[PDB]
Amino acid sequence: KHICAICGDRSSGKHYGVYSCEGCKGFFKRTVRKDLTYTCKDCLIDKRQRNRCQYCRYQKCLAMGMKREAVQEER
Amino acid sequence: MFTKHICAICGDRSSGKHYGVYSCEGCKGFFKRTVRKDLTYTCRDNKDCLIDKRQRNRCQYCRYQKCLAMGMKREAVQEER
DNA sequence: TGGGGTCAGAGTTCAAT
DNA sequence: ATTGAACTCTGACCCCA
Ligand SMILES: [Cl-]
Ligand SMILES: [Cl-]
Ligand SMILES: [Cl-]
Ligand SMILES: [Cl-]
Ligand SMILES: [Cl-]
Ligand SMILES: [K+]
Ligand SMILES: [K+]
Ligand SMILES: [K+]
Ligand SMILES: [K+]
Ligand SMILES: [Zn+2]
Ligand SMILES: [Zn+2]
Ligand SMILES: [Zn+2]
Ligand SMILES: [Zn+2]
Repeated sequence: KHICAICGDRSSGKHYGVYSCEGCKGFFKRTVRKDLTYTCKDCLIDKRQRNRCQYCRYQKCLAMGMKREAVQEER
Repeated sequence: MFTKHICAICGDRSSGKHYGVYSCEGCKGFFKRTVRKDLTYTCRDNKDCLIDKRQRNRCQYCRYQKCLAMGMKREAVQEER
């Protein structure tokens, strides 16, 4: 699948268990690494609006099956 | 089979010896790559970074010194086919 | 075996915002 | 600080004698 399951943008392969784009991959990574927590509870997450709501973007990452445990230690 | 051994370097599972030492597939691949390209690394800390399964990639310098300390032989790495 | 190889999916960088 | 396009590294899983 070459469509990001989260935002619908063109996809880069599987990442953390989900067909996703580099943006959603990088966003999920940073969210898990820094243990970040956001505040919005169901905004639209597509390509153009993906950055508009960090809370909803991260919730959808999880809802599409992204695995926190797949984010490794910073090297 | 993997029942018999663990990696002398990081403690992950091992199916046997590589370059002279019971090691996992990761430390095997890591040691090979380091030698093949003659890579030099640097440690940001005190040259005693903990090397286990979770932390092994966090300092390549320390991972490499431990490969040597445990007995891995650079000369066992062959030329790239 | 214990040498070899591959490449998906982890990693990172850094210009642009 | 944050994003994401475009890179490098890793290691599970193969191939052989
Ligand atoms: Cl080194
Ligand atoms: Cl370091
Ligand atoms: Cl560990
Ligand atoms: Cl990173
Ligand atoms: Cl490297
Ligand atoms: K492969
Ligand atoms: K690749
Ligand atoms: K860059
Ligand atoms: K890997
Ligand atoms: Zn996406
Ligand atoms: Zn929202
Ligand atoms: Zn190891
Ligand atoms: Zn170190």
